[PDB]
Amino acid sequence: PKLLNRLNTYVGSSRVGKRFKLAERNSTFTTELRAGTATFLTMAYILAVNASILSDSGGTCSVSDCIPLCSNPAIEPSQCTGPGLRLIQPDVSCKFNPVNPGYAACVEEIRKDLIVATVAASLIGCVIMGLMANLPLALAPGMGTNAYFAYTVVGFHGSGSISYRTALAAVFIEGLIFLFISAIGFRAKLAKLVPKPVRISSSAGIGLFLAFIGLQNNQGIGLVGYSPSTLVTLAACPASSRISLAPVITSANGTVSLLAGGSVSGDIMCIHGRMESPTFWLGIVGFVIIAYCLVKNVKGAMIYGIVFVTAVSWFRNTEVTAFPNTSAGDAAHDYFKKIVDVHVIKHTAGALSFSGINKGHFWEALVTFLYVDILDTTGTLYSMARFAGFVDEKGDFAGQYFAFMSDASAIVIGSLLGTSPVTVFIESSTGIREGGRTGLTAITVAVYFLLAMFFTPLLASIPAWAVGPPLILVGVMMMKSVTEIDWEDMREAIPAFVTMILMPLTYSVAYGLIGGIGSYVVLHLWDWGEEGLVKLGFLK
Amino acid sequence: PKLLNRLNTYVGSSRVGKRFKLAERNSTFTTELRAGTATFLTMAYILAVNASILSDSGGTCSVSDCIPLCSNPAIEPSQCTGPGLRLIQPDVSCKFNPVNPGYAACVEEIRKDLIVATVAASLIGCVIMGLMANLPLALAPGMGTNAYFAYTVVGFHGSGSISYRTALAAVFIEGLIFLFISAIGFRAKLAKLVPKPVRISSSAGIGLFLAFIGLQNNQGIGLVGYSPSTLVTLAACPASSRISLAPVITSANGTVSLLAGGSVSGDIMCIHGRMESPTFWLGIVGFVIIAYCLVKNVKGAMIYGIVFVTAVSWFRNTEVTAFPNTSAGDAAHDYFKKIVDVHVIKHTAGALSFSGINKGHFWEALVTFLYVDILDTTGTLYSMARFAGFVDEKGDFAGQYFAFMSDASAIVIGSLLGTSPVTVFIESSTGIREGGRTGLTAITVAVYFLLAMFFTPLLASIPAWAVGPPLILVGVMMMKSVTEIDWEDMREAIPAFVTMILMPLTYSVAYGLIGGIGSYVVLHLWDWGEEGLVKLGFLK
Ligand SMILES: *[C@@H]1O[C@H](CO)[C@@H](O[C@@H]2O[C@H](CO)[C@@H](O)[C@H](O)[C@H]2NC(C)=O)[C@H](O)[C@H]1NC(C)=O
Ligand SMILES: *[C@@H]1O[C@H](CO)[C@@H](O[C@@H]2O[C@H](CO)[C@@H](O)[C@H](O)[C@H]2NC(C)=O)[C@H](O)[C@H]1NC(C)=O
Ligand SMILES: c1coc(CNc2ncnc3nc[nH]c23)c1
Ligand SMILES: c1coc(CNc2ncnc3nc[nH]c23)c1
Repeated sequence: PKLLNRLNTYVGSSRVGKRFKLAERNSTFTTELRAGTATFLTMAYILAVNASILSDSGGTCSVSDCIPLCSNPAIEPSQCTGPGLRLIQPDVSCKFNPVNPGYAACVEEIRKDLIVATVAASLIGCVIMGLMANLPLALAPGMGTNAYFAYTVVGFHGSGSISYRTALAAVFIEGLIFLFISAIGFRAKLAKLVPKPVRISSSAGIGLFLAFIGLQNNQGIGLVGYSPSTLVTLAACPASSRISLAPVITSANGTVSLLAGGSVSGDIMCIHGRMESPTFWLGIVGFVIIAYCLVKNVKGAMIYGIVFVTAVSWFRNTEVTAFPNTSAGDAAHDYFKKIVDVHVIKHTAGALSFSGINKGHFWEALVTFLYVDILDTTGTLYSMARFAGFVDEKGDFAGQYFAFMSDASAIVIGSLLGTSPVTVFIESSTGIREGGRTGLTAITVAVYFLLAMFFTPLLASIPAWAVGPPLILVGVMMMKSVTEIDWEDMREAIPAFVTMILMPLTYSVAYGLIGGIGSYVVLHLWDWGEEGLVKLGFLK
Repeated sequence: PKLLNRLNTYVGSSRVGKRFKLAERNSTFTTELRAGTATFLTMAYILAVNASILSDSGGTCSVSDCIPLCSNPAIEPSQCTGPGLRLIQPDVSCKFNPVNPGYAACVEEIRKDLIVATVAASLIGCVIMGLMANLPLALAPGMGTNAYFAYTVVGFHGSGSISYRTALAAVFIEGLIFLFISAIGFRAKLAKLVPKPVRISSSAGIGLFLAFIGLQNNQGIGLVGYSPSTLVTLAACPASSRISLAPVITSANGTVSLLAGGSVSGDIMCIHGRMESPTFWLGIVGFVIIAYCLVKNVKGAMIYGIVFVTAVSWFRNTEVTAFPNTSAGDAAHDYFKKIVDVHVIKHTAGALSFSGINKGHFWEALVTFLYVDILDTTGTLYSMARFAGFVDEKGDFAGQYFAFMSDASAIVIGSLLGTSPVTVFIESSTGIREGGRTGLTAITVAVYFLLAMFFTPLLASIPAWAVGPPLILVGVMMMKSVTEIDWEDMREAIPAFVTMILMPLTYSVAYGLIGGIGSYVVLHLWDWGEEGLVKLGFLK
């Protein structure tokens, strides 16, 4: 026959091959390898996106690592001794514009830690799913929860109500709760507890939220900046033509003065040169590349676009460079020079903190994580089971129990490594479409994630305009659920619309879910009350 | 028989009755009156919403009417004579926070003018449609174009690139162009020139834009405020707990100083007390009222909710009052005391200005108006023709030619009166569902609009939290078009997603359309090039 056929027949009839039920599922070794490769190509964008988004959270370090800064910018702090010269002690404002150099350095170290954490969590989840559940599903930090954890639960550079360690503890406890409810078969009841329009429209709302993030400045390609009158207008002006905003006090004559302690923003307001940012146009080029790759059914569309934009940004002395001519840029380029590096997690590994359990925001974030994971994992797992033809008449696909337990265990392990919840990727369908049927597909994806390590220097040098279009197009892909909402029935359209729109506007998944569920409950109060009276016999 | 039957038979067989073809359409006089009443009840919210939105544009008056203000707030300017005391001459900043009292007074006068202008334009459009076209369609300033004209073309208090008079000239010329192309049957070609996904998703994008406006502060109920890190978060804190933002200059040590000439914003940032604004909760109550009225198929849902919120706000010494204890509030309450007033347009009538024709923003706004009107009017007119069963096998419903000419003439007249383009309302379907078939329905709506005059004092005292939920629910109603987009085909999903999302985020209908069309063209360049090569014979 051939070497490939000999390998396939040897593996299929071996003890390892029969452990994965290769022969019973009509695929032995090379179909599984090809399916795993296709799935990894489809999901590889996460290696960059998850790390960047979680690094934007600020990590585990606080003002404690902000180096004191001299009164005058031109003198390095060690030389901050002289007449009328003093060292300014850092405060909370050191974490934001202008970011303290020490905090930025710690954020870069956290980005390396989170790259390794994403790779390790995805690897472990894939291995657990392949061995325990024996399904061709790949696990990794979900895109829906990455942004919620980074920009809402924790906030940009720790500006949220919950600290990064407390958010990790919330994710850990959420994974434990999910594992518990799945183990006792009580998950389906929680799934039903969520209103149908809200459940369906949460995906579209999260897609809009991710797209909005991809159109911010510190997150994506720009194109959406601050506006005094409208709060959002056309950004994409060059970084030099952007200024920060500070709170002020108005009066009845026209005087305006700064407010002490005000939280100054990033360079989000454009003063001139709109639609002239070279980084924005490079991001648009990457968007076009990914869009054509998706249209042409090319596996790895997002990774190809990210690679193009990042490689164009790897040049040192351009306006779209990822390594500006500064100390931080010099350090980033020095780390990037080493193509391969075995980075060890030093900050985000085992950074759980249960101080904020009593806080209400902790439980808001915990419940949002729990329900996003429940709904997403249920829908994705059953859709992949349908794709692979494992769903029987009753709706059970054999390894569903262990699939959900594996997902929950992966969430807990990811929390222990310092990353947002890890879920089963819909990109796994690609591997299913290529013939993957057993757990060897997940093991292949895990091996590719192993290979993803030793490349943190390349993965840590991906700019915002590279993250960018991947986020916008992920938001595009998640909008297809709007067709499942009955927009003629207002009792279902209003909750769905609220769920979709509050998520980007309030910029929070939890607020979108709360508003949608509240509107659904309010709009059905009349129907529920009438039905209760009827069931009691008052009405006919 | 009965008095009603005698009236119906008398009118149906009279010359006036046969002029409207009553007998040939199976409805004589009371069916038309009932249909007109139902249509007016459905569309009455415009009387408030259009006037408020266009008043937010700032009107025809500039810094020229800003009264000079004394150095100290406690001394009225006439007494601004003394040691170290001077009168500050107004500048452009007088138009924004803190708004100069003179400019605010002129804006209130403009609001009265625009209430009368909306009523008059709707009346004239309805009369023209009823007489010339003989259809049961009601015309009024369209909701899609109100916000674009007020907040994008002209900007809040004239902060946009085009002045209010120049925008009126743009609307006038756009109406003339629409009339010209309709007269020569060339409108359908322009309609086809717009890509299908962009055409379908523009409605949903405008709905999202209107909903976002309804969640702003100076426009709706709040619930969306400024955030330094995310640019949007949860508002609805009390007005006392909101502060303005000003541009500043950052450095490498941490000093931040004000930027001279910076455009200070309104009180958009919440410092504390989130979700505690009584006005926001009153707006939420109005939202619930309108939502139940829509669910229960109650005609006039939005007008009922607006009336409830406005009446609750008409009390003088509450936290949700429309007449705060100030000079402006006192004047507003004094005008409101007179229930009936015959206001005469003094500023916005005949305020056309053709200075900005050469500007590119003038033509951007003109083309956006033209295409929004073309697509909206085509879709709405043909949908109403289908509702009334006037569409034959070929797709012609007799009076379509004169219907489009009437719409264009109404647009021109509305521009002459100082209001955004006037279109045929989808609410006309209500009158069609009640039996209205002839032009007498439009005349009845016009008579109800006559009655709408003599009530400017009541219509001019409608707060933002009353406009509010009407805008959010209008945005809800316009989302049903998303089901007409194929979200599995990326060549159609990406342009549709861009069109939907750029409109609220860039906060502009023109930018949304431009981005959607550009993405559609880019994504189809490969297909078009391949097809061109094939048609030339290079490929097979
Ligand atoms: C941080 O450095 C800036 C200089 O870049 C200091 O600016 C001071 O404030 C204004 C701006 O020039 C002037 O009135 C002062 O003369 C500036 N002084 C100096 C030495 O530049 C700013 O004061 C510094 N911040 C602190 C806390 O010392
Ligand atoms: C505008 O009015 C205020 C009163 O509300 C004047 O008071 C100033 O207030 C600021 C901030 O509280 C102080 O820093 C100034 O020293 C105050 N000056 C005076 C003279 O009271 C303010 O001066 C007025 N501005 C102008 C330009 O006249
Ligand atoms: C809603 C939509 O997506 C999520 C969590 N993230 C996620 N789930 C499933 N498959 C994914 N593939 C990438 N990101 C994914 C919640
Ligand atoms: C897209 C959706 O609505 C418009 C213009 N406004 C408008 N058109 C048709 N019927 C309406 N009814 C209220 N506002 C309407 C454009």
